[PDB]
Amino acid sequence: MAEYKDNLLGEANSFLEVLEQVSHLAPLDKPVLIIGERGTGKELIASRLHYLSSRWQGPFISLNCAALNENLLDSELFGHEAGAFTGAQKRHPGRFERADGGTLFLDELATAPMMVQEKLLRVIEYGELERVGGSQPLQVNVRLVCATNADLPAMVNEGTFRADLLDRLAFDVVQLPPLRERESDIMLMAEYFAIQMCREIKLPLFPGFTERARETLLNYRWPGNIRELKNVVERSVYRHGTSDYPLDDIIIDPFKRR
Amino acid sequence: EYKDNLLGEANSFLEVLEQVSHLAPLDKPVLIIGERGTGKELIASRLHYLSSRWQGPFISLNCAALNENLLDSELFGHEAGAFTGAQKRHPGRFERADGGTLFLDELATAPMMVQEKLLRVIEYGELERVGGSQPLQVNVRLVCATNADLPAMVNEGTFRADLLDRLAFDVVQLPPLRERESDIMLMAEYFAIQMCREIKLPLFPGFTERARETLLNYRWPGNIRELKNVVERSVYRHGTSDYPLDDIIIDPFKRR
Amino acid sequence: EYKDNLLGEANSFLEVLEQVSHLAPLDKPVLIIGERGTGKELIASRLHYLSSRWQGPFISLNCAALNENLLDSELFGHEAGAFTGAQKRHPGRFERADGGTLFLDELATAPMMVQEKLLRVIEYGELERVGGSQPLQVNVRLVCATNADLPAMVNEGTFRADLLDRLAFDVVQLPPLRERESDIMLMAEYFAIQMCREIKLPLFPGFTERARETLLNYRWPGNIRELKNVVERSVYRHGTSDYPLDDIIIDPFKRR
Amino acid sequence: MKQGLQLRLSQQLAMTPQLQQAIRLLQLSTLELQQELQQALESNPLLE
Ligand SMILES: Nc1ncnc2c1ncn2[C@@H]1O[C@H](COP(=O)(O)OP(=O)(O)O)[C@@H](O)[C@H]1O
Ligand SMILES: Nc1ncnc2c1ncn2[C@@H]1O[C@H](COP(=O)(O)OP(=O)(O)O)[C@@H](O)[C@H]1O
Repeated sequence: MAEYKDNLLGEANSFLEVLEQVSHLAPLDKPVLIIGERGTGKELIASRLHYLSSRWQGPFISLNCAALNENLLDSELFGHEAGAFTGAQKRHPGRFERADGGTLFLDELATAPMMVQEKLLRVIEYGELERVGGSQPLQVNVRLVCATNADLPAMVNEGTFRADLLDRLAFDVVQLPPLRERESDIMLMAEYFAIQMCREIKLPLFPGFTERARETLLNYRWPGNIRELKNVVERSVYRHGTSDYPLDDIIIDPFKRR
Repeated sequence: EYKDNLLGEANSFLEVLEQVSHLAPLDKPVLIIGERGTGKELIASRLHYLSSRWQGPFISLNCAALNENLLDSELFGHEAGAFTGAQKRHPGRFERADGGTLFLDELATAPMMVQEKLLRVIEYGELERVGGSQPLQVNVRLVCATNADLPAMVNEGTFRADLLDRLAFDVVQLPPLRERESDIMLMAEYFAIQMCREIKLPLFPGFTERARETLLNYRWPGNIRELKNVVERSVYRHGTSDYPLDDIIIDPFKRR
Repeated sequence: EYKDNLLGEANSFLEVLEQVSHLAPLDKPVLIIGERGTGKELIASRLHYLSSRWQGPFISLNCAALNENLLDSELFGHEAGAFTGAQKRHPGRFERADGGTLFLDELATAPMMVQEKLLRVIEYGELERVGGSQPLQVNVRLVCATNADLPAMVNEGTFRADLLDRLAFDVVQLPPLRERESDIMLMAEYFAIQMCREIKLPLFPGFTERARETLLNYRWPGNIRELKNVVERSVYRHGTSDYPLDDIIIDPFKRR
Repeated sequence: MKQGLQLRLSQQLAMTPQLQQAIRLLQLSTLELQQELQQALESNPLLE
């Protein structure tokens, strides 16, 4: 029941809500999903579901479902008790076996390949996985949480991603709102970042913010968000490179040439 | 016996369950036809469960998920045959299934070479082997099961004609829940109860007029597989025990 | 004589039978121009079995269950462990048929590259075998067994010119099912008697007039496949010998 | 098929210089062996 807390940083009255919705499902062991756009602050949330569960005792391995080897998929996922180096006592590890009693994080689910998608399937609800070799398969108790920024329904129409896997996985999908829509925690997010930032670049103390600064930073549709705010602020700050006069200028894109 | 975890009262699922009993005795393979998510799996157990097939080790394997070489190999690959490589070769699911009821899912979506072999196995109790010529002859009772139109596939040659045309004696329907309209309510209730005993609530407070309206107007592509995800989803949206539910959710990709 | 199944009373059936006898003794490639469900390898079996040597194996099984490159693997197989997916030497398909004769199901289905491999090999009879080595030759009579107008495919260049003429040494076009007239009834009878023999029925009770009219109407897509399933399935649903058969199960997948 | 440089799996193998000598050890006759073994015994002072 212990709470990690970390950096909730939400003053949205909709991030509050976001925290509230996930909290109810934290105890739950059902498959879940997390959906975010290019700038959504979702990695913390996957941890905030498992951080808040009874099985908070469990290990929280989270694989990157996009980078696995096509060829080693069978081995990587399951693993083979015989290990290596002959009569060696060292046993093979495994993917799904190394997450019993703890939440498993799957990322880039939409991007995950057809071989991976078919391979998932059949292990999601059955609970039995058999390592290459042998005649015995052992049930694992593993909690599926999936984070994706891509739109699943469109993928289903295309046929690129199997429809059944998506349907079976996550009864409830958490909704994350874009930053242009928070619109409120920027005064707060922006300072927090900048405050960190001052010690990473080794300044003492923030100068302060011009009103204009805040006219620009409110006023913009912020394409691929949050992370975006950090970048707009972190650069702009190191840019300025001092602590006499307050911060006066922020650049949205360091592309434009001048 | 092993059928209450199914239910129904619309005469449709009634005539389905009536059918099961008569054909339960017969060991020889049957054909099971029904929509995606509508009793193929729940039904499957009942055939095995009927006293005629109750004793054996029942194995169900889906074919829509499996690969070209993998699918053929899994049913019967290198059980007795010895060849370079292929270490720790096994009999596979079909061999293990023998002496018990078997159900290989999604017969229509299978490799054409594999389909021909399957039909041969069904006929005259003979199973081919890469190693010894001696063919195994065990009366495993496995019935082919498909959801879509098998006959349509044969016209274009997608499905081997012989495999279907032989076992097109014993077809059984699983109607959608679209059609049912009576089983909805009673199932609603059952699942509901289960998700609140799951979250530790006092009591299931029932439905509203509005709830039912939307329940019964909704087209319900998915059936119990579907409905149930939705039933529980709606359960969890409320989490108190005072007034009956009036907000429900068929599409969690919606915003508000 | 292999019980002489599917006798055709109609002259067209008989003429083709006479033509087949002349063909079997000599080593000439033979092509069959019959529609699926009609002339289904029945005669293929006749033409390997009426030949000078019945000793040679009749592997057949060249249904296009393989879309492209697999067909090559199905055919000339692979070399002595060379390349990906190979663990041992695979003789394949003509080397297996050797001494005997070969049959092709929807020769029209295979890709031009496979065609081109058929033509070079047959004259010489030497086969490359994909992996490659020293040219190897064996003598096999070819039978081929397609379903649409073939000249279409060279008129729209999809069938190789030299290969097509060389391969259809001699056509044996075959009868449609609808073209058979009074042979329906005989078919019906044969199949009905065979069926009651299979299901251990005492005797056959006969037919009625209503079922007779139903058969007289029907369009009948399959020469063998469409009508045979109908009659045995009629006989299975009946399962009795006291009352004559009156009900027809026309389509096994019809609702309710 | 296709040509590529992928990876396979499932096997077992291990060896070392000293173990090797231990393995070749049983391939030769006792009389011819005892010779090899006498030679060890000059080199090693605590083995009799
Ligand atoms: N509520 C928050 N509190 C603190 N930092 C946040 C918050 N939301 C976003 N961030 C910052 O933005 C980044 C979000 O990246 P991430 O969630 O991994 O993107 P994605 O979910 O698209 O992969 C984090 O590195 C984090 O520092
Ligand atoms: N009456 C019931 N009681 C308990 N569980 C049920 C009932 N009806 C359906 N289910 C569950 O719903 C699931 C529906 O699966 P389904 O989509 O029919 O699989 P398939 O598509 O392979 O037939 C089944 O796995 C079954 O356990």
